[PDB]
Amino acid sequence: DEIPYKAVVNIENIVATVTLDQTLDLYAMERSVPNVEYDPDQFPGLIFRLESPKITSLIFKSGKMVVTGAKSTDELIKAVKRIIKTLKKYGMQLTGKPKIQIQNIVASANLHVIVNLDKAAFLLENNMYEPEQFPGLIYRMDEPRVVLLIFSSGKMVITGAKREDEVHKAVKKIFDKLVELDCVKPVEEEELE
Amino acid sequence: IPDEIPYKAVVNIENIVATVTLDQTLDLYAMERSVPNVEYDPDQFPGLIFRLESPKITSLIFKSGKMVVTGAKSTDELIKAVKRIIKTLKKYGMQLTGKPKIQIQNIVASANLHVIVNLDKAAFLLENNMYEPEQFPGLIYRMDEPRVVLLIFSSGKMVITGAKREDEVHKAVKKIFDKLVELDCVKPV
Repeated sequence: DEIPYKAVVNIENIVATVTLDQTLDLYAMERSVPNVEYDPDQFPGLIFRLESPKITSLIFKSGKMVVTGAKSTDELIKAVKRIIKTLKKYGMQLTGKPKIQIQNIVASANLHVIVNLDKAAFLLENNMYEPEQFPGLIYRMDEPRVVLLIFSSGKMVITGAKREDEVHKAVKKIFDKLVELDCVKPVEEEELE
Repeated sequence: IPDEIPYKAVVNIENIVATVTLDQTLDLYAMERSVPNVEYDPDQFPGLIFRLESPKITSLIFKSGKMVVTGAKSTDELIKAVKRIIKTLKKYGMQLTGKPKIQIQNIVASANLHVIVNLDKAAFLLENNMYEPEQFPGLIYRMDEPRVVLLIFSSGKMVITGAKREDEVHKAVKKIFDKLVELDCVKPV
């Protein structure tokens, strides 16, 4: 019988960059914007936190802003607009539309099958499976360019992708390779009698 | 005036995975019957499993003559293991052409940086990394030169995988350590 694809992908976090194309005086911004933090002796950027959704924005003197916490593109965009609106309400001006670039997407997946890591470790290429050091199998994938953490339970962590379709491509790819190498057991399905 | 933070990391090789090319196709069914205490069940795994004790070494032998040897924690260890394995393969009938070449496929190492690492700060100052504690407690760094993956914990403990030479392992550790110091992300214990 053929093992059906039942993997479920969940985006855990997106890290993106927003260029405000202008130099910024963070001391001035900290004083102007309420409840933000700026201590250059501890961290070079001004820390702007948004609540529900939980989002953190790190603002650098170069005008580069790093936004972390969003779990979807829509969420990311709303957060950026929310952040920009505030910075505006308290003083900064924008010459043009800031561009948003995704730097990394961290996602999790559930393959819904048990993975034989001991077996996969010697039939897959480019990986680490040293259970006494890390409980999962680490696979450095080239296309797409991501790193995978794969656990015997079928749970996985995918990092390195900049687009959601790359995340999904990597999951289906390792799943298909694991099935091909006969390294998975679909325990959620009934068994041969 | 800040004290200098000298390099004090200690690296330890945890495992080496290597391949040994016996130059010949092999009948694993025959090898399993001839060599005592080995395992071959092609319905479960394509290679014959040959395990050594003291030190614990596992050798996977495929029909192509390719042999994967795992378990050794040093180059010397690796060599002694390969000689022992080939030795008994011969003691039981395998005719060995010439000198089999040995190729390191991966080295897994650990290191103690001996400094406390601020993962939250390094996460946003370094590139190529993941730090999502809910998914994995350490920071994962994909390095290009050498081509290795680093797992870094706030305690200073590290895991290094992907290298094929011991000097690459040391280079990687020194490199990330120097980067962390430059970004002011480490503190003395």
